[PDB]
Amino acid sequence: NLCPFGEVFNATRFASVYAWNRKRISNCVADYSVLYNSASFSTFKCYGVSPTKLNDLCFTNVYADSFVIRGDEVRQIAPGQTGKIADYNYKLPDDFTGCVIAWNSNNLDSKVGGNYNYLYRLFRKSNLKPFERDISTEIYQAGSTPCNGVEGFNCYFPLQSYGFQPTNGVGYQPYRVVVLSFEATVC
Amino acid sequence: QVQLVESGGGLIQPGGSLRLSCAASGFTVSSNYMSWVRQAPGKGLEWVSVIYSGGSTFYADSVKGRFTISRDNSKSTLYLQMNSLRVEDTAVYYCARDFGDFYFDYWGQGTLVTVSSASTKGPSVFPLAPSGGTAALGCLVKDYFPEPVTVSWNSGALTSGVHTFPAVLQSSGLYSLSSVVTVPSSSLGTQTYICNVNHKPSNTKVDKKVEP
Amino acid sequence: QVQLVETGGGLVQPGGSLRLSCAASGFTFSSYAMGWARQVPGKGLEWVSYIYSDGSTEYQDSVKGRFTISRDNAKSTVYLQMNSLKPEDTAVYYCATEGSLGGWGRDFGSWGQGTQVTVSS
Amino acid sequence: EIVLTQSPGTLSLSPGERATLSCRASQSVSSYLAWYQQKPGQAPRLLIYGASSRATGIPDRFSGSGSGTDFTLTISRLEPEDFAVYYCQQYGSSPRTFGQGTKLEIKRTVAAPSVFIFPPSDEQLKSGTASVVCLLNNFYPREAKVQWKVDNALQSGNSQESVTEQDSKDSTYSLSSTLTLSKADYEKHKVYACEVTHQGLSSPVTKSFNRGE
Ligand SMILES: *[C@@H]1O[C@H](CO)[C@@H](O)[C@H](O)[C@H]1NC(C)=O
Repeated sequence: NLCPFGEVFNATRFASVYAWNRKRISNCVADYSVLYNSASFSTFKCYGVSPTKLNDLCFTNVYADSFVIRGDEVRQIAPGQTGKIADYNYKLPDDFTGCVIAWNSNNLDSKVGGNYNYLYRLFRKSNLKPFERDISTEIYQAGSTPCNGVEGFNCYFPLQSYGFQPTNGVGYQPYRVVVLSFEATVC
Repeated sequence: QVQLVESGGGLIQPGGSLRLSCAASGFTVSSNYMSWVRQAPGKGLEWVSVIYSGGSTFYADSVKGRFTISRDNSKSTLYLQMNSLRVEDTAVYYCARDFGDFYFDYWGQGTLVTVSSASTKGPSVFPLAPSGGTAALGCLVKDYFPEPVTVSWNSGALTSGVHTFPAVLQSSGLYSLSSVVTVPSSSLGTQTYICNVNHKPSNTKVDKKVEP
Repeated sequence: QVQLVETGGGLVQPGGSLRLSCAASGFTFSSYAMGWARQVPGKGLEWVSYIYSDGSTEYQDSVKGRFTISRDNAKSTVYLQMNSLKPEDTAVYYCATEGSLGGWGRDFGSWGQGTQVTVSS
Repeated sequence: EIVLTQSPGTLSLSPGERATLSCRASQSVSSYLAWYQQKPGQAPRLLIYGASSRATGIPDRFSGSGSGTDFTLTISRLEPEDFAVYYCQQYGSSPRTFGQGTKLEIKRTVAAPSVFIFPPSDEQLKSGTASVVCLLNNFYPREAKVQWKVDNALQSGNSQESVTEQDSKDSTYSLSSTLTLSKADYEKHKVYACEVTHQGLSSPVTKSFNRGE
């Protein structure tokens, strides 16, 4: 049985980083060399294994996490990194074994007035643990007085929205990301 | 309200260290982004360092490897540890509350950090003696360190038409300054003109009479 | 911090060649890999060539044989020799570097401003 | 490295008029642009964020416009406290960088400088050094050219200027140019002269003295 990668990569809607998506991959066979040759995949870098030897291996269980960041934040989706995305949205462990894949999606995910559907968490009192998903919408208490569900002075919405216009630089453009985590399910 | 009070600035030698701190009131230091932004004398603004709410720290490349930003929530304090300092680093350093590593909505008052190889020296005062309808006279306050000095005319009596120029930093590493005042010509033999120079860091006090 | 400047773009008539160069700054260029990509207006950004620190290269199949990626560590520079150009190849070409050092494979971490190449008629 | 180029460098206006300051970016920063006011001797104050959004407690007459690489700050009816230095700052790309500033300056009629020249004092000559001082008093606009001539040799690379801030009452400037040189070099030459070029002067004005008179 061939593996449902088309369901992941070619999906119609993509999640925002703070609420990233996570699909299981099990009991399947997959050809990774076809993927590795895609012109779309600006980033296709593995940790532990090498993309070349992916077809000759197999893994106990595989996860495909997927989300949308902006081009110059793709470098945070890697072990040992820091930044808003790596700290507060999606965190890889230092011992990560898997692959990070990213392609530019300027035509699907940008919009001339701005595409405000994609969000990321700006504020959090402490960093995310590896593979943690925080989806809290609670007003962020930046001062000693509580916020009582109303944003204001020292009381911020924890989620900000990307602008995503197609005319900005490549670092500002939306990139779709898929993270394959490898632990016999998928060979 | 929000208040931010810096301290720790002063004078310091190239190669030396210096710790700035910023007392913060009105918000949770540990819950916010906070930055240090410096301004050199007569120049624009430069971002130096940031610390995130989660504790990640980032540095401008000119200071990275030498500056370290940190904080202490119990004390409501931000700190900037400055090692291996250079003349370049001479600036007013502002502590600033940072809205999400984007812009600075609340600034402190600044603490001045001057990096010099010079040492304390009191100024020498020399007369700038008058020589159209009005005559100009003054005093030249030369070769002093550190800043500042204060100049009066007739112990505060004469203030009208007085210009005390900002100090200039010369190759020496010492500062120089002028105070001038314009008077009617007819008043030159009539009236006495004494300038009063005060340089507290050397306890220098000088009352110089200026005559044609 | 990291700064990458592309030049060399311009007008070519079909069949002609074009040498693109990208100057690097702000990192030990010796240790990082390098890449060249291109964006067609309205189409997704696509990678064309990659070069590792080991000199190992990758060429994407749509530019196979015709392009040649190379590097001079002495001058922190990467080059892209475009022979046998077609109107399919007109785009804004970008130069890129790894984001971080670990790992195996292509990594377009930091981007240049880009230079335009246009195949004429 | 996004570079912000603010123009003009100096902006000269009267109370009541409207002011248009521009900031241009070396690459598009979308709408990630902010504006600051800095009054003399004070800290910067956030005026506007997100190109157009007014900060809390900022009055009505400050407005932000533009996007991408072109931005404008507009001040509709200047009160006298609005005469300060203004900065733009981008946060679309790292590292964050500021503009170099636009100074908002009270405008007045052109006024020509009064020129005075001061020889070194005998007291200072015994010190082993000599300072010649040239004073340009109460003039406007600020731009002034002082040029030292020692025995008609146009002298260069050993003078320091310093200028006052604009006068609160008559909005003029004053400026001092100091020519410093050894007692020996001072004694080498005879005629010491100061030539001033200013917009209020039909022709450059020269004030001179002969060493030892
Ligand atoms: C995704 O869609 C494109 C275009 O329809 C197709 O050529 C490609 O093979 C698909 N890839 C996967 C992994 O489904």
